[PDB]
Amino acid sequence: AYRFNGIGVTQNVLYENQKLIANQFNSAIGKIQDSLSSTASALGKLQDV
Amino acid sequence: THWFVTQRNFYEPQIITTDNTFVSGNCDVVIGIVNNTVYDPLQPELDS
Amino acid sequence: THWFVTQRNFYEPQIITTDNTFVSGNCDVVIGIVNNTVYDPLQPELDS
Ligand SMILES: *[C@@H]1O[C@H](CO)[C@@H](O[C@@H]2O[C@H](CO)[C@@H](O)[C@H](O)[C@H]2NC(C)=O)[C@H](O)[C@H]1NC(C)=O
Ligand SMILES: *[C@@H]1O[C@H](CO)[C@@H](O[C@@H]2O[C@H](CO)[C@@H](O)[C@H](O)[C@H]2NC(C)=O)[C@H](O)[C@H]1NC(C)=O
Repeated sequence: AYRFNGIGVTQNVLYENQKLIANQFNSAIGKIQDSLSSTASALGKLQDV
Repeated sequence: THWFVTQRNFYEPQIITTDNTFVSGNCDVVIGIVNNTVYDPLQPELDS
Repeated sequence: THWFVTQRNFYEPQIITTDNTFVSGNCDVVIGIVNNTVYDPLQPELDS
């Protein structure tokens, strides 16, 4: 609620959408696993070292 | 026992009022909401 | 001679009111405090 308020989006924009926001977040974290499961090409920044 | 509103970085409790709060939607929309009196300084000022 | 309130970064004075100010405590606590009449935009609107 504060986080959203820290970007000028008033506290109620979380509460009126809270389960949608958690679904968007859960979807986004899901896509990170599929991205990191597919390929090593993202970690070129470490595998190059 | 009693509800208040306060600044997050330092406990200084204030009377819950329409000067300290704003409204959106209705009571069915928000998770975790509770029942309480919201006071308004305009009320005694009209009535007196 | 007269007390006004202005934003910190460009001089644009205003009459001191309960819309321009918030209240805490009493005149003992604040080192270097002064007196002036706070205008209340509700009183002429109740009285007239
Ligand atoms: C919660 O805050 C309220 C308001 O300050 C407290 O109620 C007051 O208690 C004092 C004694 O401590 C009484 O003199 C007042 O008359 C009470 N006012 C009201 C509006 O009830 C209350 O004691 C606090 N609750 C707890 C559990 O500490
Ligand atoms: C602000 O105004 C009050 C009166 O409303 C002043 O209070 C007086 O202060 C002196 C010095 O302590 C006392 O002798 C008087 O008895 C006080 N009068 C009252 C009615 O309390 C106060 O001094 C003023 N302060 C400033 C900084 O202007």
